[PDB]
Amino acid sequence: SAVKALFDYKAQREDELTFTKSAIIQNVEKQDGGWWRGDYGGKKQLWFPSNYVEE
Amino acid sequence: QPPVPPQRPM
Repeated sequence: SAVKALFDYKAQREDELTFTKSAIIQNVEKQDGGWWRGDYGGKKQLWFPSNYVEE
Repeated sequence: QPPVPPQRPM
């Protein structure tokens, strides 16, 4: 459900999260393809790279 | 040393 960022990530497209290292991303929906959806920073269920986070 | 995001297709 929640994950923690290992590195800063900056949204490159409208449908992506932006977060800083150590951030807690919530309500994570895992799927195939190396990107998951989650909640952070007022954005809901947007994409982020799964290799950016640990659980 | 940040990982490469798997590049997204159009």
